[PDB]
Amino acid sequence: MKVRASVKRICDKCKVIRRHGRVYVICENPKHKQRQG
Amino acid sequence: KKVVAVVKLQLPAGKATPAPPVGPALGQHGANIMEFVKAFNAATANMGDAIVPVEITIYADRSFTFVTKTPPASYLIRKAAGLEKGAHKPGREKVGRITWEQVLEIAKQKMPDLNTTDLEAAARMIAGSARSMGVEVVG
Amino acid sequence: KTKADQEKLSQALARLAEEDPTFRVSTHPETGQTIISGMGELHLEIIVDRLKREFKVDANVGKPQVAYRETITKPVDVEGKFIRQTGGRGQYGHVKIKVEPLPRGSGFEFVNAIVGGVIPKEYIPAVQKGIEEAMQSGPLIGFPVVDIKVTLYDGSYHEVDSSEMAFKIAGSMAIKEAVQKGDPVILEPIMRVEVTTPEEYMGDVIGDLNARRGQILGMEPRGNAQVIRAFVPLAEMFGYATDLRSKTQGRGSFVMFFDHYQEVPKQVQEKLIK
Amino acid sequence: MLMPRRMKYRKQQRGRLKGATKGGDYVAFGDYGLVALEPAWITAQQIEAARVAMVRHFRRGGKIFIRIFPDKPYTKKPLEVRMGKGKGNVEGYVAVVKPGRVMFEVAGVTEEQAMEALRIAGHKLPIKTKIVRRDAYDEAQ
Amino acid sequence: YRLKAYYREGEKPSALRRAGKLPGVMYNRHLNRKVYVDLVEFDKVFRQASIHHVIVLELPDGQSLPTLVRQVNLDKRRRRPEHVDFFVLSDEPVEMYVPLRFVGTPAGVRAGGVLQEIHRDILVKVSPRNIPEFIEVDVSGLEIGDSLHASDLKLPPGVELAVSPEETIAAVVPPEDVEKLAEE
RNA sequence: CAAGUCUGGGCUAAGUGGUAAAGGAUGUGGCGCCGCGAAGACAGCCAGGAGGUUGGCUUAGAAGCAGCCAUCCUUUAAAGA
Repeated sequence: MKVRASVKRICDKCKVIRRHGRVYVICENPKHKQRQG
Repeated sequence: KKVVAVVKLQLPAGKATPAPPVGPALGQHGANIMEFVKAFNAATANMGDAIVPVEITIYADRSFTFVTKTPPASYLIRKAAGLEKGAHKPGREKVGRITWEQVLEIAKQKMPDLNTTDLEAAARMIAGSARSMGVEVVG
Repeated sequence: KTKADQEKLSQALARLAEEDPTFRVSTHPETGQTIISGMGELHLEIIVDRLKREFKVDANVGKPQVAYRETITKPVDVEGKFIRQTGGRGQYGHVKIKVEPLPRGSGFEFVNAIVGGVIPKEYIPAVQKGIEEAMQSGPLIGFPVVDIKVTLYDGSYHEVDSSEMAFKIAGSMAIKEAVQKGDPVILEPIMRVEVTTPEEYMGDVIGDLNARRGQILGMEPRGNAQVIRAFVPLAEMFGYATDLRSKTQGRGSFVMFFDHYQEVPKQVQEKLIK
Repeated sequence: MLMPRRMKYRKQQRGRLKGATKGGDYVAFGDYGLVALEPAWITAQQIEAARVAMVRHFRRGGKIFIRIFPDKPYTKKPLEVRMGKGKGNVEGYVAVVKPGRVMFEVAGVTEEQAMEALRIAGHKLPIKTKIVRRDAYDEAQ
Repeated sequence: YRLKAYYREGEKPSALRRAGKLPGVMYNRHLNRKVYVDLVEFDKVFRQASIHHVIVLELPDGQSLPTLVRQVNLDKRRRRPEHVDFFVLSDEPVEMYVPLRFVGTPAGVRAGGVLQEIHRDILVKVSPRNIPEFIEVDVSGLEIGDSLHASDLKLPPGVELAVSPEETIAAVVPPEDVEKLAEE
């Protein structure tokens, strides 16, 4: 679930980061590793 | 020369064969896999059925030990109402029932296991298991 | 490949069977294709070199087919008429039957439901060999339409026109259509298999088996290991060897037996329509 | 789909969407509703696509009330054809929806479910919407 | 209940909304004064109170009349009560809407369906003295099928319905079940 | 490029400004209602965190933790079927 236009919380362990003006969302499962775009 | 144990099996009544999980855990016990079907079913030759929990503990020389508890609370309540199965959907469907004394008779059967030392408290632990399996209390 | 190689192969095993009696060659007793009995991937594999080189034979390597079966769900009753009355040897045959699906593994049952005898005695045998017959190519793929009970409960005749043959067709018609009408169902083969595996590997072993169109049936230990039993579709059961020895690094073994036939998941109904 | 049964006119003029709603701007039936914020033309399909997933989400749920009813013939000339030659033929239908209009509302369900099915419905819809409850909808005769 | 209200001179009834307060007007067969009340406290009260229970309004003139919201107009595009109608109750019996209390689980309640509150507010009448409340309606013996209506209800020591009777008060209807298709 | 790098208060931190949509976001300021508060609260440490009981039904097996329901009791300082 990397690049995309709608990044959301795929499980509470997920966290909404925003480093460098880019909204990222990280969790324990590399699957959830998102990032907007 | 296998090692030690606080084995917490869960073996029923009667069916005493070395077959697992009485094998892999009790092969490092040296367990008299036949001194149970006799020491057990002698005291449970009374009941006949219902599982009997058991904690077989081994030691150094290759000896064992094992303390058994009572049959599931859910059991004695299944017969004191002509049941076998609960009621599938507790609450709505009453399939049978137990009076205020029949409750106070079973709680005798398991009073030295729970924690309370009464019956007004014991009985309740029975009476709670009544809606756990869909069987009201005759009151 | 082309029927040419089909021969080089015949010699291929006629000498390769003696030069290695750890295998067996079998021609599917119903449908040409020949199986290569091995004992491990490699086994059959290296033969595919010798058998393809030192024999120059060059053929195809897919997997077996499955002995499917036709039947229906709903029971039906249709007419069996035949009649061709134009001017002489009339050909007059007609009957009505009662078709009814039976437990997968019921077989073949007919019914002489004819009262007094509206359908003359001499012809019944013929109306069965007709019905019996038809049941060969299914209404769906062309397979042994079975597990059914048939009820001849009516039908007439003509004194002069009728024919032993005329009836065989009429009956072969009522059959050839009751199946079409009572909603067909593609039955298939289920196997019994028992994998001996150290409950070490077991964990996935069961998995794997579940993800194989199969449903578990038990596991009563054996040796130091543990057995698992269950049913499975031969289709999603092929080359299970190199899959059991995968989940088990070697410590695994299984058997397999046929048992019954049974309906396909519909999604697999229209799959087979080719 | 859904649509008129009869009709005096097979074809009808466009017109243009203004504010307001004229009516149907309140509950009156269910417990929870969905309402339009932006005006538009919703096709039968759009409606159905939602109504569906509406019920789909809540297997065994209550009753949904379609408070909207297309009746406006959707025109469109044939493709690769110039102007003139009369009007166009019907393609489908649509119900002219304006802001403040209660599109559907459900009745008899947990808040959890209702507040969610509608969240989805709104995705099927081409316009943004609000999800209302029932407070001051009392008396709207 | 209470509610702080004030007199309006009658100047820019829209200046008031912007202003922050909600333009009103109360009356009755005798007197009608144009008024206005703050939202917050009218939300927070009408939010509950509504049109079932009176609201005693207090004006800077000591009076503290008892009234019912006989009407609440809206802002349609965004619903925002834009003007109320306080009926100054009296002593004379007048009609109002009393709430219905469906007191008894029907059969649809284990079977299924959903109770349909086809008319949770009815129009009766009674002197403001007797300010009834939940008019209990009897249910139980009802299962997804027909229903009951008319005036089959406990009419209090002075309440005296002003509807028909006959109006289908409420009925239970069949739930939706995902897997269901009829087309074919 | 002719006339305020004018004055007071406020927002914006992308060069947004310097042109676009649904839909995403602990952006960032601002108004609000409504809770816990020193017989010790938020983050916080070490602690305990249990027994009836693997609840009942179902299943291959369901033991707090597929999924139906159901949610009583208990010994307590406290522990959810």
